[PDB]
Order: sequence, then C-alpha cells, then structure tokens
Amino acid sequence: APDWPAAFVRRYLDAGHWQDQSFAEALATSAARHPRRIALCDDDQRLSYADLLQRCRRLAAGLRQAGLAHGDTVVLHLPNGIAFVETCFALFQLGVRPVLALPAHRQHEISGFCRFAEAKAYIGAERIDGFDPRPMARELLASGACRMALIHGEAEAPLQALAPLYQADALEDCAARAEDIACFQLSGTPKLIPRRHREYLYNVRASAEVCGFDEHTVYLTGLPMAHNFTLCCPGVIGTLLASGRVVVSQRADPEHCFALIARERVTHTALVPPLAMLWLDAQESRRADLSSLRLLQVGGSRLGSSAAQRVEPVLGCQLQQVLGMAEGLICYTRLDDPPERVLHTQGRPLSPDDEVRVVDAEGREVGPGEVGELTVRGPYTIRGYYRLPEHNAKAFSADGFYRTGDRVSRDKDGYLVVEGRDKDQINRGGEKIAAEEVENLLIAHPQVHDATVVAMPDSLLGERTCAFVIPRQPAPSALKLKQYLHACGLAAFKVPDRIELVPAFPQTGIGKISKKDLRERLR
Ligand SMILES: Nc1ncnc2c1ncn2[C@@H]1O[C@H](COS(=O)(=O)NC(=O)c2ccccc2O)[C@@H](O)[C@H]1O
Repeated sequence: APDWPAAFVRRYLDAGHWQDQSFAEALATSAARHPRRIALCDDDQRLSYADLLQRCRRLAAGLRQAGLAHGDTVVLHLPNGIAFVETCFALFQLGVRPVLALPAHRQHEISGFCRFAEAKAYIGAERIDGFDPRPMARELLASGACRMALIHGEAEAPLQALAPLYQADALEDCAARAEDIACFQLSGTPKLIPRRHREYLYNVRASAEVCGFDEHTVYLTGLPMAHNFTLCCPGVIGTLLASGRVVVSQRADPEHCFALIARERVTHTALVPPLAMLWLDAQESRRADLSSLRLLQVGGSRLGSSAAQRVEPVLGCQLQQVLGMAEGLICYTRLDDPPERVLHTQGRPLSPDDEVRVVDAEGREVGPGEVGELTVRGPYTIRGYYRLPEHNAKAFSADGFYRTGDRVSRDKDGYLVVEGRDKDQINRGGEKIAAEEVENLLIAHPQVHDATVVAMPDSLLGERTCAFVIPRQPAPSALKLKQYLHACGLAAFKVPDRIELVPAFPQTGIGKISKKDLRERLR
C-alpha cells in the first residue's frame, strides 16, 4: 500500500483538499443536517437519514460481535440495494475495509479477492445478477479463502445470515482515521485499489460541486453501486453527503428505469455509452414522463458526438461526459460548458492539483492536440496498487505518475479527448485509423443502434479493420453501410474491411464493450 510523499500530503492539506473526517463521520454529519429526509428508496422500503444511520450503527455492532475488527478486510459482493449502503457504512465505522466486488464477478474473481486481501469474510446475497453465490460461498469457506460468509437472505449453514446482526444495539464509536484505507476499489483478475478516506472524500465532495448536487438531487443508480462512477463521481455517496435521495435499481433497461424516473422524480443518473444508447432508442417506453431528469452523466467509454447530440432533444436533460478511472483522475465537462466541449470531449480534470502528462512511446511529452498515453498524478490518484510492488514498478513512473494505458489528446483549454486504449489502436498498412471516428459515423446512421471497430490480423497490411454493428430494423447490409460511409466523406482506407451485423456485443462487468473479446473472436 504505497502512500503520497510528504510534500504532496502537505500541499493537499494546505490546499484544503484533504479534510479530517472519515466516511462514517461524513454520513453522520449529513444525517444530522436532515434526519427525517428520505435518503434511500427501493421498491418498497424508504429510509430516512436517521434510520439509515441507526441501522448502520446496529449492523456495525453486529459485525463486530461476529469477529470483524479494525484493519480487517472483507469481500463485499452485493446487488444494488439498501443492504449495500448499510453494509458499506457499517464497515467504514468499524475500520473494516471492503473489497468492492462487482455483481458480474464470479468464483475466479471472488476467490482471488478473498485470498489476495486475506479477507476475514465474504458478504453476499441469496442472489446477484442472476447468479446464486451460495455454493461458491461454501467452497470459499471449505478452501480457506475466507473465514466467514455472511448472506443477506436465506442460506444453509455453514453460511451465516446477515439480517440478525441488525438486531444489535447501535455502536456509537468510530474506529476509522481519515488517513486510513477506507476500501479497496477494483481496476477495470482486477487489481486492488487502496482508497483512503480523506482523498476519496475529496473525490466525492468536489465531484458533487462540479455536478451541482444539492438537497434536491434524486440520484438513480444506473450502474453497479460498487463501481467508482456510481459510488463517488459523485454517485451514491455524493448524493448522501449532499443530503439528496438515492433511488436504487438492479436494472438499467429503459422500460424499468423510465418508469422509476416517473415514479420517484429522478433528477440525476450515470450510464456507460451502451446503456445510454438503449435509452436514446427506447420507443414506447419514452411515453414515460422524464420531465424530472436534469443531468445524464455518461462515461466509462467514449460517447460519440452523434449519440451525445441526441441526449437533450430526446431526454430533455443536460449531458455531462465523464472520463474516469478507479485509480484516480476524473475529468468532467462542466454544467456551463458550450456544446463543442460537451459533444466532443470527455471533460477536464476535477482538481486544480491533478497533474496530467500526455507522452509518446519514449516518455516525451507530445505537442498540443497530439495523441499520446495519458499519465497523471494528483490528490486522489493512488501511488500504487495494494501489495503489488512488482506490477507497481511498471504501472507508475519514478516520479509517481500513473500510466493509464489510454490514448488521449488535449484541446486548447485543457479538455481531454479519448481515442481509446493503447491496445485498441489500428494500423492498416502503415495508415493509422481512429476507431472512434468510424464508430461515430456509423452510429449516426438511422438503422444503426451501436457500432464498434477493431483490428484483425492480415498478412499483407498487418492489420485490417472489422466493424461490429447492432442494427435496428430494417437492418442495412454491410455493403449499404460501406456506401453510407463513402457518402459521408470518410477516407477510403478508413472504411472497414469487414462489417459484421450482430444483435449484441460482448460486455465487461459494468456494461462496456469488450474489444478484447471481439479481437480474440476474429483470430
Ligand atoms: N469518457 C471515457 N471515454 C473513453 N474512455 C473512458 C472514459 N471513461 C473511462 N474510460 C476508460 O475506462 C478506464 C477506467 O475504467 S474504470 O476503472 O472502470 N472507471 C471508469 O470507467 C470511471 C468512469 C467514470 C467515473 C469514474 C470511473 O472510475 C479508463 O482508463 C479508460 O480506459
């Protein structure tokens, strides 16, 4: 667990970025401001700030009685829900660090997380993302992967029930210091990202300012709450610390979510592009009343200008583009930015002390507007992954810059434009091709729902291109789309060598497209 050198600590405290409260103290402060206001809602249950705080304290007492102590680690694998929030904040109070596993994670990942972190417990549910994790949890215990397995819901011994632990008398003490690790986030087997209370609260508080969160923010969880976008950018925690209300959802389909928005008067949410595409193309479901919606954050992957330009007309809300990473840096377009920035950039950095360097293969800083590897250090960017000295020696420069693996350029005013991952690059007979440019043209096509362009081996040109396209009916042929690209003025060498009409793309844990999976499919 590498830390910030002393010069940086001192400057981030002097700047006022790092304050002296833990997550638990911060929620308690917010609760005290508005104790009866509804803080969380699910399909039936609604908790006031004061009821949430008390339940968290009661769960904390129960977890302590069950053996969880300050400095312990747990693997937290729960669907979106009230239990996720309660359990997180109870662990924050106790100084117990949760590994924030995603709903899509399975035994390979879960086992690795328990083992690598030496978790005392796995905390899970009777069901998650269509998966029954209780067999796995039994094997975790049988193999020594963790000591204990708590299940919210029904489960057979040797698994233990989480609900009885809420019956304890409320623990009133906090064991967490602002400089301690609060939780382990996960890289997008995922690496463990040690996030500390004071820096990750800076992340939350400043994001909430930039995104205009306030007492009236009604935040819908469009993504897994474990994920950093959903949790802190500004996320669920930004909503709670602004004294807003969080509306939980275990699904992001526009059918369900549009009705929730109407029911709860949702004002804010966050999505990855593929989900935003579904919301933009939702047909009869758009009969819903979405008048309450004020801000749609889109991030995780680039939202091209063809799609971005449809957000305000179709949904009636402002768009914000978010370039983010669990390791640190967040860039945001700002709520008062002109369209040219919101449609065509992925934001500018959150903190004045975020230090960004775009560098070529040699480590040279590129010229302005030129494309290079994004690297960065700053007041909420880690200095290394948890207990990973050998990987850390490659992933961080000697002066402490995190090497993101993304290819970006910068515009005149500091805004980042993401070309994609280093591994997404296409070189077609020595001509370079920016997938995003071709993807954005195809996505503008009226019978194209989404598109993704990747590299395939070729003996003569080294690489050719293949575009995967989800049609909307009536679906165009590959030949019609090649002609449509031509009529748009796309350079000939950039027209995909191959276009695959398909109903869906493989997806990552939170819904991003897996170009790795596509590129392994081709070869
Ligand atoms: N607007 C964008 N345009 C192009 N690419 C983007 C991108 N936003 C992310 N990426 C890619 O996603 C990696 C990080 O992924 S992440 O840890 O899961 N966390 C997130 O995505 C995340 C998103 C929002 C807020 C907090 C977060 O933590 C990045 O290095 C980069 O490759």
